[PDB]
Amino acid sequence: GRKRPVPKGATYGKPVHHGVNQLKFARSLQSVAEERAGRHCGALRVLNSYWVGEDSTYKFFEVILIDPFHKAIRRNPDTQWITKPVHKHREMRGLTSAGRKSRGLGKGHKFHHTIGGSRRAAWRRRNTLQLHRYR
Amino acid sequence: TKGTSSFGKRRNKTHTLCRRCGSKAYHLQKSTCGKCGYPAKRKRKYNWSAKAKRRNTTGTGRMRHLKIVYRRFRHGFREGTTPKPK
Amino acid sequence: SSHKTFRIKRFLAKKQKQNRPIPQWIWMKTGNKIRYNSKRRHWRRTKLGL
Amino acid sequence: KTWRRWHRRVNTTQKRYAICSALAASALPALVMSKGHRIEEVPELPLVVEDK
Amino acid sequence: AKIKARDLRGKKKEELLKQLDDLKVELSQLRVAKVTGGAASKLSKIRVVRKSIARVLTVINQTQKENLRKFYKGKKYKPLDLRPKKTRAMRRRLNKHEESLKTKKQQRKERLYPLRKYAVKA
Amino acid sequence: MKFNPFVTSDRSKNRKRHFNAPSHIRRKIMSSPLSKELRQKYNVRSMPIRKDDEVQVVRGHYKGQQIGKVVQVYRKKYVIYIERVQREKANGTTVHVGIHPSKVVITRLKLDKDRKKILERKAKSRQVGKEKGK
Amino acid sequence: APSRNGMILKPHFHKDWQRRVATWFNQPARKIRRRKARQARARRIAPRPAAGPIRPIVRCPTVRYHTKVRAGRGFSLEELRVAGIHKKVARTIGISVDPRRRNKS
RNA sequence: CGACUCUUAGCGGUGGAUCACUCGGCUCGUGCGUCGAUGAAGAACGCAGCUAGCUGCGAGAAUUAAUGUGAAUUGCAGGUUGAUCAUCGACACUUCGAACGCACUUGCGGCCCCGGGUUCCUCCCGGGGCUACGCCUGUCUGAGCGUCGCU
RNA sequence: GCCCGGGUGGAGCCGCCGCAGGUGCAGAUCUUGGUGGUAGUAGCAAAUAUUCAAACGAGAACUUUGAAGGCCGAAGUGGAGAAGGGUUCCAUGUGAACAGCAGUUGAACAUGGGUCAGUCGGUCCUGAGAGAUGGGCGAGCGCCGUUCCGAAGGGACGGG
RNA sequence: CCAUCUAAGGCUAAAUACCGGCACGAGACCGAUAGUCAACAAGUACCGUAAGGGAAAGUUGAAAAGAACUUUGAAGAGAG
RNA sequence: CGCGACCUCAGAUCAGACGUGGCGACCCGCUGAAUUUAAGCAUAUUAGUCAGCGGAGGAAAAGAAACUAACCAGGAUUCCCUCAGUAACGGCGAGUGAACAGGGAAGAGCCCAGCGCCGAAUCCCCGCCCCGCGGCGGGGCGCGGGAAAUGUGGCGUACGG
Ligand SMILES: [Mg+2]
Ligand SMILES: [Mg+2]
Ligand SMILES: [Mg+2]
Ligand SMILES: [Mg+2]
Ligand SMILES: [Mg+2]
Ligand SMILES: [Mg+2]
Ligand SMILES: [Mg+2]
Ligand SMILES: [Mg+2]
Ligand SMILES: [Mg+2]
Ligand SMILES: [Mg+2]
Ligand SMILES: [Mg+2]
Ligand SMILES: [Mg+2]
Ligand SMILES: [Mg+2]
Ligand SMILES: [Mg+2]
Ligand SMILES: [Mg+2]
Ligand SMILES: [Mg+2]
Ligand SMILES: [Mg+2]
Ligand SMILES: [Mg+2]
Ligand SMILES: [Mg+2]
Ligand SMILES: [Mg+2]
Ligand SMILES: [Mg+2]
Ligand SMILES: [Mg+2]
Ligand SMILES: [Mg+2]
Ligand SMILES: [Mg+2]
Ligand SMILES: [Mg+2]
Ligand SMILES: [Mg+2]
Ligand SMILES: [Mg+2]
Ligand SMILES: [Mg+2]
Ligand SMILES: [Mg+2]
Ligand SMILES: [Mg+2]
Ligand SMILES: [Mg+2]
Ligand SMILES: [Mg+2]
Ligand SMILES: [Mg+2]
Ligand SMILES: [Mg+2]
Ligand SMILES: [Mg+2]
Ligand SMILES: [Mg+2]
Ligand SMILES: [Mg+2]
Ligand SMILES: [Mg+2]
Ligand SMILES: [Mg+2]
Ligand SMILES: [Mg+2]
Ligand SMILES: [Mg+2]
Ligand SMILES: [Mg+2]
Ligand SMILES: [Mg+2]
Ligand SMILES: [Mg+2]
Ligand SMILES: [Zn+2]
Repeated sequence: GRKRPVPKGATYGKPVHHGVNQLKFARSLQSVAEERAGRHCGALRVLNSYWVGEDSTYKFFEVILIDPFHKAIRRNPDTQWITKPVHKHREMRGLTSAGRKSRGLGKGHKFHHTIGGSRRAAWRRRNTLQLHRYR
Repeated sequence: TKGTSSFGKRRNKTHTLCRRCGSKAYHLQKSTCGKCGYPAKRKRKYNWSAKAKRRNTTGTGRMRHLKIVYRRFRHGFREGTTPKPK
Repeated sequence: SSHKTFRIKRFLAKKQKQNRPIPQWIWMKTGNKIRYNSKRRHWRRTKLGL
Repeated sequence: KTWRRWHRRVNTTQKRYAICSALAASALPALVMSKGHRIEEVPELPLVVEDK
Repeated sequence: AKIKARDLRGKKKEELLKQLDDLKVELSQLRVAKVTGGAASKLSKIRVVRKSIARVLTVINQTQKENLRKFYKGKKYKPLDLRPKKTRAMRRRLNKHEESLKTKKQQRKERLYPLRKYAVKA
Repeated sequence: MKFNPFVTSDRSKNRKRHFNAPSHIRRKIMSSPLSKELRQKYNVRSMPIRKDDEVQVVRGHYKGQQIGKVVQVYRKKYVIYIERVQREKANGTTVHVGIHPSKVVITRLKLDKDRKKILERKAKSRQVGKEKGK
Repeated sequence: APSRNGMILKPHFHKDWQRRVATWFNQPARKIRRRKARQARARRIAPRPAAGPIRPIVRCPTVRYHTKVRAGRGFSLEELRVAGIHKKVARTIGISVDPRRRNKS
């Protein structure tokens, strides 16, 4: 899991925020691995990843990256979408398959928190005043 | 003793001129700038001081290349051609 | 200090060059509002930072 | 603050009533003169000219 | 008396460099005269000699780079100076060919079912 | 009334543009009307003033029937100097007094090739405008 | 504190509501822009209907409105097939088509 | 009576209120919506005949070329085949800075090619071009009691 | 609250019917700016001390020269440096402001000048320590670590 | 028993957002102690080792026509 | 032992490319308080907000149902009105709080893996010739090199093929 990075305990404040070593990260280890690979290889684009093995203290993932400036993909019509600037650092913006799972994206009554783009968008839309011109 | 008498002992400086931001904030012993964090690749910028952010933002200096591209943009970055001679 | 670095000496040189008063033909241009140099620095009063 | 209530809405029937009242009052010489307009030479204040 | 860029274009590099050297020595003489005390006529000429030097250097550089890019136009790899210089983002877009080409499945689809021009009666 | 949305009627904006116009806009701004004879001859009403046109002064302390040759045009101060309008200062030296071109009428022009090109262009445009107005 | 008599109120202004305020001063400009875009597209598609493709008849899916009739998303494949229209040609000749809709009746 | 003090008025000081001006703000709206290893933003240092600041500019340094315009710039001097302004597509663009040979004193190098010493025989001096990290495709040179095949 | 008269002033202003508000001050140890009495008052008293003559000059207790009498008394009120200062150094000129009296004087102001290295230092070495790569950790900017989980030598006599 | 979809792979314009930037238009707004801190050589002078803090300051006149010349004073400064 | 394949892994100032940093009003992913309210206060509230970190574009994100419904049924995403201060949560206190349907703005749908069939029918790069080349492309010739059967291309994707 993820323990809170606080000096000894000292998460100063009300007792509801006193937790240290039973908290859980909001993103999955697969997403963490993809983001690490993307950060190390900044000239490539992350496509997807998969699980290949694990043990008590480690999890092993193989991640596919694509070199966006190779002619072999820049001349292929159906895979040149990834060469667009819009698709930079999908793993860092949570756009890969593993990253998307943590955003709570879905359709139906289970996913009302993210009507719109995401949680940010839903919260914004619900928490503004529409002061009309006439009222 | 803790005041006027003590003020006479200060004769060696803590900071010097930074090689990147130019301010007198380069701590010698730590070898680090206290204004821009020079040894770090990314510049030091916190948005809990909008005044500090606006003191050294993009619009403050010469803008000696951005100013040119701002007017090159108004012709679609025309390049490799000249107006018709007389 | 007699011992000094090249960049320190250059900065001192620029600051010393900046300390002259304005030329007498400035104040009687047309679109002029300057009466004197207001940025003059004296070594006793202001200590150049550094 | 910019979100002051700058605009107001009026009922459509009230707007039409105001328009009708203004039109009716424009046809009375006393009211038009009291508005300050110089119409002492006008042949007929419901002044109508052809479509030419 | 006045050196202009129009008539320096046809000349080749050797006499251009010679004229540049003459202008440089004239400028040096002007500077030393200014220091030792000279007429205002000699003081004013400093700017004109500096600008003439600038004109000569500009013509030299212009002709040199024109010839260089004319010689390099017929080659696959060009120096970065001669490569087109637009914004870094536009320099790494898909070019016209790889932006326009389409997969033959889509070619088949748009050949079989093209858009039609039509209207409906009221 | 102005209807073009891309031209401003703001007082401060207009004054700022007027007082920081560059020199080649100053040339346009400091234009003065032609005399009646020149207007009838060239079918042109106004002309930007040049260095050595001569002038009748219409308004001010120096208005009169004296033809005066312009000596130089001070565009920075929005002024022209005429060789006859002038006053003596305390020490006795004589200095020119500034006159705005708008209060000035040309007696005859300095016919340079560019001047006659401008005159013919203005006349042609005015004549085609009148013909369209027919 | 409560006054003599009145209603208990729960105003939802305990957050920083003043930072997220949507003024509507651009409403007329938005209407003008939408209009201009509408006429621009109408001119772009020269003889074609301005509204767009025809749509189908549907019943509102609720006890409150099942007596009313809407305009649907698009014609379904059963209707196209029994009307003799190809699913690919309908879209290019002006018929809105969706494959999700069934036909119970 | 005279001095001093007090009150009111005239005048004169002191001070900078009021009023009238406004190349400045604030707010709303519209179109566009563009940085960077081909070296950004930022900083430093320099550049004017007389120039400190502001502004502009980069050893071509208050600007070169080209186009438009058409007789100025101006505080004083000096000097239409195009002065000055504007536009800006050619060219140029010092040192730091992601900053890139190593370090930050501007210290110390390495390799290749030119010009001086030589008359390459090596040093020495000057000039020019390279010498950062990560990563992709390919090339070359390799390593392995890793899996094998022939001897 | 307002209306007239007189004076100053030099370019805009008001009445009535409506509309709108950042709309009326004696105070808040209110904010900013200005000015009083105090008051020509407190004060210009730490470290012994000055005097005569002349010159310059509008102007001399304070400047310069000469003479006399004194002090610092070699752990100095002397002669040189480090840090720090950054032109304060030197010459000429001025006496508006500053040097809490004054000044013919100044570390003031204004014009000009002035710092020359193979051998004097920096530059090199390493000290206490600081800090990359490999590696590890880390959501992450990054952090730990300095030989530790590294294929860590681009050198050389000689021989072909 | 019914109803409805086919997860754990991927792309996709428009309607939408915009206190930064470029270029504009406007206002029942403020009118130099106001309005941005900044109408002016303002993020300037200046303070702090540093993080950072941060001002004051608009108006001759239509045109400099900005007071020649005489006189007292060393001059500031006066009288004509 | 030697020679030769393949695998795995190194070294390069090897040929050619790509990333870094900045701005950050709007956007996406994390982390994330305490003032304050409750007339005290610890759950709550402030608030998934400030601060902190990362990553973009001219918009971003979302998106063509593992949907809504229970009706005589609708049919991607996004945005506005309404649903509604409602269902609900809450020391059930203070307070918090959506969605479906309905009307509109806009409106656009598609592609792989797999399953199979086609003599790998596929792709990248070097040399020469021809075209224009300031968004390095088209055609031909190379007993030129490589990738790829540990699977490239054509048909084809739930609406069936
Ligand atoms: Mg969280
Ligand atoms: Mg799950
Ligand atoms: Mg940052
Ligand atoms: Mg001091
Ligand atoms: Mg017009
Ligand atoms: Mg009460
Ligand atoms: Mg009540
Ligand atoms: Mg009195
Ligand atoms: Mg200068
Ligand atoms: Mg030119
Ligand atoms: Mg020209
Ligand atoms: Mg050192
Ligand atoms: Mg006036
Ligand atoms: Mg008001
Ligand atoms: Mg008061
Ligand atoms: Mg006394
Ligand atoms: Mg001593
Ligand atoms: Mg001494
Ligand atoms: Mg001295
Ligand atoms: Mg004194
Ligand atoms: Mg010697
Ligand atoms: Mg470390
Ligand atoms: Mg599926
Ligand atoms: Mg899907
Ligand atoms: Mg997507
Ligand atoms: Mg309007
Ligand atoms: Mg005032
Ligand atoms: Mg005043
Ligand atoms: Mg309380
Ligand atoms: Mg309490
Ligand atoms: Mg709590
Ligand atoms: Mg919460
Ligand atoms: Mg934040
Ligand atoms: Mg970035
Ligand atoms: Mg961009
Ligand atoms: Mg998108
Ligand atoms: Mg589907
Ligand atoms: Mg829906
Ligand atoms: Mg209700
Ligand atoms: Mg209770
Ligand atoms: Mg909540
Ligand atoms: Mg709905
Ligand atoms: Mg519609
Ligand atoms: Mg296949
Ligand atoms: Zn710094």
